[PDB]
Amino acid sequence: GDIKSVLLTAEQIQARIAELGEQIGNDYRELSATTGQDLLLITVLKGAVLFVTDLARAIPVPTQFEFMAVSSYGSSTSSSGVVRILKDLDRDIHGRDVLIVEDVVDSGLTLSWLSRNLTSRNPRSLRVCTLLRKPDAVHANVEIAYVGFDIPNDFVVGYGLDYDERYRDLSYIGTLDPRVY
Amino acid sequence: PGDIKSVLLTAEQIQARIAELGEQIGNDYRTGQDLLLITVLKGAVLFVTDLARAIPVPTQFEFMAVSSYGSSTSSSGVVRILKDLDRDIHGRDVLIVEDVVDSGLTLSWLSRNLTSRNPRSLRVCTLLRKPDAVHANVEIAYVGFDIPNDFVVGYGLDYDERYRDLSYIGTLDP
Amino acid sequence: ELYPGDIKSVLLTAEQIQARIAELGEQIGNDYRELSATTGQDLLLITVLKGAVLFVTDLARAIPVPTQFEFMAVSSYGSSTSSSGVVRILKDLDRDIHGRDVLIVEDVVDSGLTLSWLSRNLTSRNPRSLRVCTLLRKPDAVHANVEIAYVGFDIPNDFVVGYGLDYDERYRDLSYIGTLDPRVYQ
Amino acid sequence: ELYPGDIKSVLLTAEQIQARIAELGEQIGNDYRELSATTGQDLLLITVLKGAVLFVTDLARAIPVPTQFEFMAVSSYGSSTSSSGVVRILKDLDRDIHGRDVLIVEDVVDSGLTLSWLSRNLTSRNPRSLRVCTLLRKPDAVHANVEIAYVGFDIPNDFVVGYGLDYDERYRDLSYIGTLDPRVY
Ligand SMILES: Nc1nc2c(ncn2[C@@H]2CNC[C@@H]2OCP(=O)(O)O)c(=O)[nH]1
Ligand SMILES: Nc1nc2c(ncn2[C@@H]2CNC[C@@H]2OCP(=O)(O)O)c(=O)[nH]1
Ligand SMILES: Nc1nc2c(ncn2[C@@H]2CNC[C@@H]2OCP(=O)(O)O)c(=O)[nH]1
Ligand SMILES: Nc1nc2c(ncn2[C@@H]2CNC[C@@H]2OCP(=O)(O)O)c(=O)[nH]1
Ligand SMILES: [Mg+2]
Ligand SMILES: [Mg+2]
Ligand SMILES: [Mg+2]
Ligand SMILES: [Mg+2]
Ligand SMILES: [Mg+2]
Ligand SMILES: [Mg+2]
Ligand SMILES: [Mg+2]
Ligand SMILES: [Mg+2]
Repeated sequence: GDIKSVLLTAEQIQARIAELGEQIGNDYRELSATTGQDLLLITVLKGAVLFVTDLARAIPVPTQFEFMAVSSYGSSTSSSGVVRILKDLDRDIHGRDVLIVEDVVDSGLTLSWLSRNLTSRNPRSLRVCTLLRKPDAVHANVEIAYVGFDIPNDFVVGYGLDYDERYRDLSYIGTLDPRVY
Repeated sequence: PGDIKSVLLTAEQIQARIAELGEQIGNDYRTGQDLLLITVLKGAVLFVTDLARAIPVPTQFEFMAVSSYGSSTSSSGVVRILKDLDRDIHGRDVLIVEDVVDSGLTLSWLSRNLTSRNPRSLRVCTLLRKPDAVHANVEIAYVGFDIPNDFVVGYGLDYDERYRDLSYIGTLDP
Repeated sequence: ELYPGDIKSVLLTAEQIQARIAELGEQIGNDYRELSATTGQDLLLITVLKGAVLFVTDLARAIPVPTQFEFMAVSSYGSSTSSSGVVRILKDLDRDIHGRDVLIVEDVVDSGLTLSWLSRNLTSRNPRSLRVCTLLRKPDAVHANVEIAYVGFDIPNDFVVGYGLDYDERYRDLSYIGTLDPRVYQ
Repeated sequence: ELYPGDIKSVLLTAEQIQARIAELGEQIGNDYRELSATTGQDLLLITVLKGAVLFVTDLARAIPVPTQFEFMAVSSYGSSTSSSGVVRILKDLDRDIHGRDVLIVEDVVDSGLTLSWLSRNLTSRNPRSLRVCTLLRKPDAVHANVEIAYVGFDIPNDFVVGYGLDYDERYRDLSYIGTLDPRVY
């Protein structure tokens, strides 16, 4: 069982993803025309891989994929969000129109740090699209242009999100019964 | 946009088989811990996301990034690992999820590589199978669709990192 | 001896290199002879693989204060690396450099483009201090805008190999630095 | 001097280490002499970061035949690393070793599990040859099943630091190899 409640059903998620796709799509409409390049989705492994595969199919504009793998350092990652790069971008993003695809944004320390990092590669444009936004996503030195859902503070799992590498494969997002934590 | 010459399999055709072998895979794996899907970036991310939701038993994700050496990865297997597995797979029930198997040289090497980590079991599930999965020799337990010898794109598959985001698989016009 | 015919002329002898490194060791040592007390942490040598491995191993032994190693591996992106300096990271630092006194150890600074990007990358991790120590500096480093506190040798614009420096992964194991005969170029 | 009151005793001095490497180099050089002729490629030194970095820089300078460098970076998975030797690859070889004459350069061989795992891994890339040279060998390496062609010193089982070898990332920069005062652990 260990699912205490269903926060967001599969139907609700896929409905808003098609919604975000249209919005993102017309904002970057005319890209493949003016620049000749596609909208580039950058995703940090691995909580947002389910989201990015669905989102890209919802975007009515040519879309490329790019993945990063990162790892925490320890006692200061929780303070500055500086994170270890295990897998960098395969391609350069110079003069590219880049959209960071996130699963959740809470502290936003890491996202803030990633933004500054990707900025140093000098892209043509850069903003963030998150599926879920927690109450305290108001701090984080980073503006989010696209938000899927504004969710409560309690820990959620499903649809890419995990607890000890579990529950990622669920089509819905929900909360765990505290007996598992 | 006038570059796709042929559509091989529509989005509906794809989702059906995935739900099919997904139920098939789920029953075969119905150790005490979850089934582990391993994918090599980037071509099979759309397949592994859809597949995992189709497999009716608990399923975990793990990704590898690899790179070519050139005159030998052409010659045979052995690729450069850019990103290794996050966790050790000893005693795990592992399913290699690939997009397409052609020469199968890279697949042959990874299988031999992943075997050395002592998994409890190791099988392969590919969405597409080209002319010649006969030439190589890793037992592919699951095949979505066996396709002819022409270059395909779509549904995660690319040509110079394009056309990955398309919901269907098709053929390119030169 | 090792590579008959490919080395046109010797630029820096093994003894020349070692003497300068012993000098660099004392100078750096005096500049950081304070860290054990005040900060409590060791001088951290960050080196990008792999032209400067021979240099950093000799240098670390020539520095009379406690010294730690960190290695990075990077890769070129293409014409973008040669324009902005941005490189693909293949191997990052094992540990965060927050509040650490950091000394970048380089083999050669020419255009200095990748060094510039790297230093900006490392600074964003808020080290306590950050400086650069190169073995060789070439004339085009004048237009690089990276400040180098420690320079082993200023040399001409000719292409050199030896002491960690390569051409197609060769000549790194030479105890001395020299120039290549054009028979090797083409 | 460098670490005032941390080193209990000196096991191997700098001069002793350099003297031993010099013979190792010439020995390896004699065995790989007909390389620049027969195959026409250089002896390839492969080192896992980062305990053996000082050793390979000196060794490559002590070997009288052309040698190239290759570096790997690995991480521990956990208890499986300590049982099977299998490690996470953080940094792989830059070039393929197909048809290469490869010498794995190690700092210390104790259990030899990761070394054994590495050997089998590199063997699968079809090298022309593959051997192991380590600076130090401990008594428990006899239980290891990997063959070691070249050994600098056989030492006791005591934990040593210096010359690349560490304790919590310190003492790598020592030119000598010594034993730690338990007032450090
Ligand atoms: N699966 C799951 N993970 C969560 C949740 N909230 C925080 N996290 C994670 C905590 N560390 C990273 C990640 O949040 C991203 P960040 O804004 O940088 O703090 C959650 O509800 N579900
Ligand atoms: N997008 C797309 N790529 C293809 C196709 N056939 C081969 N490929 C690729 C060529 N290099 C690797 C990959 O498959 C060969 P393998 O090593 O056996 O896995 C194809 O129909 N479409
Ligand atoms: N072996 C050897 N390599 C060299 C030489 N000059 C430049 N290089 C290298 C060219 N790519 C990196 C390195 O230049 C450093 P930088 O231009 O500042 O980024 C040289 O004389 N010998
Ligand atoms: N600094 C230092 N490290 C040591 C020592 N003995 C073992 N080690 C290490 C323990 N983990 C890796 C290495 O052992 C090599 P192996 O057991 O063959 O795989 C030692 O005397 N000093
Ligand atoms: Mg995320
Ligand atoms: Mg997680
Ligand atoms: Mg594939
Ligand atoms: Mg492809
Ligand atoms: Mg350099
Ligand atoms: Mg070089
Ligand atoms: Mg070792
Ligand atoms: Mg250590």
